[PDB]
Amino acid sequence: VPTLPLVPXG
Amino acid sequence: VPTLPLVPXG
Amino acid sequence: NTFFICETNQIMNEIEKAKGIILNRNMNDIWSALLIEVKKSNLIIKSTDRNIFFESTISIVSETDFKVLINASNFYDAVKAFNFYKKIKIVFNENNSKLEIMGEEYEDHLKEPTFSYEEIENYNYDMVNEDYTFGIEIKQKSFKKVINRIAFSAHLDESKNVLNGVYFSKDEDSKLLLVSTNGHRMSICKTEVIVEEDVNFIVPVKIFNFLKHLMSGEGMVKIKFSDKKFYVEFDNYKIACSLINGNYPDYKSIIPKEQKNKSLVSLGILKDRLARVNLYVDKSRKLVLTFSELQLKLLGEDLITGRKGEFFIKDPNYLYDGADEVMAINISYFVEAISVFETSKIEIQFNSGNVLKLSEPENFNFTHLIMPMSLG
Amino acid sequence: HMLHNTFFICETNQIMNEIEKAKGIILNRNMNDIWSALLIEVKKSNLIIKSTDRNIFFESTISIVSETDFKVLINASNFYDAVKAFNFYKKIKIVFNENNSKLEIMGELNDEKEEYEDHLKEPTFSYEEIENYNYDMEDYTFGIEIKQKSFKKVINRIAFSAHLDESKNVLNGVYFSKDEDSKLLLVSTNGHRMSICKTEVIVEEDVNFIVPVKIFNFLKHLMSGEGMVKIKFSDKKFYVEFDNYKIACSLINGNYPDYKSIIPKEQKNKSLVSLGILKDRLARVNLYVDKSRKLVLTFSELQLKLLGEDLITGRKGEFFIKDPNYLYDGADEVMAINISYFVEAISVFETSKIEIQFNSGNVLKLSEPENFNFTHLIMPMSLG
Repeated sequence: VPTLPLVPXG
Repeated sequence: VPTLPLVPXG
Repeated sequence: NTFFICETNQIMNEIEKAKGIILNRNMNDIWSALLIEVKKSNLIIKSTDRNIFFESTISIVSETDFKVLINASNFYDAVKAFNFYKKIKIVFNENNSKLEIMGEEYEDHLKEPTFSYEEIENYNYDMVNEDYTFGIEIKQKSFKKVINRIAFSAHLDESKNVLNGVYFSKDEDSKLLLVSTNGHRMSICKTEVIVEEDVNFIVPVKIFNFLKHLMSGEGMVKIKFSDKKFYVEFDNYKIACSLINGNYPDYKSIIPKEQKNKSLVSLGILKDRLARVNLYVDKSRKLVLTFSELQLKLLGEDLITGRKGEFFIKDPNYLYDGADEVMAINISYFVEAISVFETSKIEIQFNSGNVLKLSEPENFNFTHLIMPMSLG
Repeated sequence: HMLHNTFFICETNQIMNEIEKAKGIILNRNMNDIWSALLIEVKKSNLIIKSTDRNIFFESTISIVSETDFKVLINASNFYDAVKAFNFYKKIKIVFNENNSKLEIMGELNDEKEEYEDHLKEPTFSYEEIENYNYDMEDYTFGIEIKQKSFKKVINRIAFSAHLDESKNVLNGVYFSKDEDSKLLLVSTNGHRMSICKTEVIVEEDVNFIVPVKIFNFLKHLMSGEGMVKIKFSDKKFYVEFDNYKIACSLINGNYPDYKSIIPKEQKNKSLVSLGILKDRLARVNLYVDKSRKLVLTFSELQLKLLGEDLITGRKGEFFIKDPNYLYDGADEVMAINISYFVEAISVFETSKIEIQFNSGNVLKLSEPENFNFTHLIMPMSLG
């Protein structure tokens, strides 16, 4: 379950 | 919480 | 070549009914399953909780006979999933131990795992029984009403065998009569059915809770009793369970003979006010009633906090012939009982400090008794 | 305070509705808990009802008849029950008995009372407890006024995407910003799915505020959809005012993530799907998806395939959506997606069809045809 390409975070 | 007059039982 | 075609909505409804007695939650447990059998152009659906045995039949199209033991909840979900097809094709693959469902390439398709055929003998039950000594017939509409008046009064604890049962008896006029109680409240409901044979049977209430969902209300119901078993058949259903071996209490002895205080109360207003005063009754369920010539008072009070709700019912919604009386009663029992009454008014009668009798004016088949709670 | 002149008369149905609304933000623990109570104030011919969860502060006003001014702190659940208990009266008279810390409630009939009338007694808090509760309704940096109907639609498209854990501070907030054209913009995400709503409102000031989502869930129950709503921001607080309501809460003091960086520019694979049929099929295939919510989607030119599969058991359901309900321009693509996210997102769409676009192995983008204000993104799950 990958996260959105959010910086930072994922 | 009295029971009904049942015999036997109450 | 191991398949059948059926009407989707029909098998959905019959599976929903059959699994009503299936409460297991592991998919790997055979007691969570129901058993279907294709026999020529009929589908027979069997379910059991190991006490109640249920069987239904519907018409299908098939060519070969087979049986499948399958988790009931998953099978229901499958047929629900395909409710947009008027008809479905159900294919059994023993080579994969799977039931496959399709509309009757790249088409909607379901795959449902099944139990091994070796488990079927553990589940299967045959309803063929000549051990039944006598049977009676009652109209579905009548039986549904009787069940509605009787089931809620049975004791809720199934380990208390006798009080959890519905008692089948006959009054002095030889009419079949049903009785249920939990020790504090009791329903006595006479039928219209005249029965010549002896009647003394205790049937666990659960089958009646089950039955009221199954009965369409049109047609006849056949009931049969044996020394050990109870059996009902109606429409496309057959149901059986074991009787309770015991002695039901002497209910006749507690029926009140003549009651000094009699009240006549408008039912709709009583139900409405009970729902309001219920918001002021604590976990003990203790509702305090005061009967006077001009009014009925309903009191919900919490003595610790002082929170209190008082409601009055007066003429022309209340008539009373008796002495001034204050009594306590379990509000849940009271509401439950009056919710099955269908007359405009309800009669509430009692001798001071004794059992309350609830009945319908000009109706003598049904009596409900509720023991008051201690006032102090 | 005397019984004979410490009271108010109100419309039963009206105060019932306002209590139901006010207690929406009150976690009802125990009748002795002041944070389970609401504060009602009689001020001339108005009743002021206040509630708080100690972050959101709510205030509503309704017209009443009274003679003196007073305040009462009372358990919200009991007060609501009292007014429901008396819903068969058009109007009720509520008397404050300060000598006994009780509200005495009777029907406000049109003429004489008899000896025996229906009556409720509701215990109240002491006057000393009011000081512990009360809140009085800051320099505003920016404010807008918008149609209630529009704000409700935006809330409906934004609130569900925020992270649900109030302790994950930043992602639990709704982010207010401005686009390149200085248009007010709302963003919400839980890290896996995200809503972006661009408005038409032009804001000259700087906009950089994070508002906890709870107030928006609350608001969507309060707003009628008719009339205007004023929204205001300060350095530390968010404020909303409309009809007979005033509501405020604290902002989250943090840095919202760079959402702009994850917006796909151009997506190679584009599909157009009939919404009602998509909803129906997702509800059916849902019966074959496990607790992981993993739904496997296959996009091809002729069909969209929805697959719910349990690898352990072999239980599986496959559904297809085809012409005239599905159009696709792209490569053969198989991907896994959280069915709850998918269903939740499409449930806010109002068009006949929905656009679903993606680059292979990248974020799925959901939008309405001809709507360039709303974007919803869902990160795929690892296929395996």
